[PDB]
Amino acid sequence: WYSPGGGYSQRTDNDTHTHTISGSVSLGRDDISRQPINTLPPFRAAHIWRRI
Amino acid sequence: SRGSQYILTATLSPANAPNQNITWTSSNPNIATVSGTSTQGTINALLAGF
Amino acid sequence: AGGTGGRVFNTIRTENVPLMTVNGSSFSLSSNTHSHNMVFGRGDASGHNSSPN
Repeated sequence: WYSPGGGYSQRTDNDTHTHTISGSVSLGRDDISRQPINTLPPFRAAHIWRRI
Repeated sequence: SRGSQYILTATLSPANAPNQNITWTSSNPNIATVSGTSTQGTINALLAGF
Repeated sequence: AGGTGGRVFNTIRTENVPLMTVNGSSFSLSSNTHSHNMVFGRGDASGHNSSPN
């Protein structure tokens, strides 16, 4: 709307909204993807466990 | 396309590797860039280029 | 040598940095142009560039 004033008629079918309308949305993301477990840099690492 | 970046992936020959990681590079980084090891995420910046 | 040891570098510990790459996911939400109600009255004064309701 350009806010044009009619010469004889009145544009009563146009109005400015004041507040938004809340609606129900559909589903979204399901879950997270794969993640890493354990440390690869530590695999096969030699560990000293000999007693005194 | 402009802005949109088709997500890619880098599947290795084997199922998994010991401490496997990818140092993703992007030739002509202005056109697009990638990050991560498995996923790429080739987000484009320029509107034309290879 | 030492009488007591420990496992830090090679052990089943906790804590880690989760890193990975995931393809972009887009959620589609539809906002109806109607059901917004009406405010004010017949002009009067009306805001320019206002969506007709």
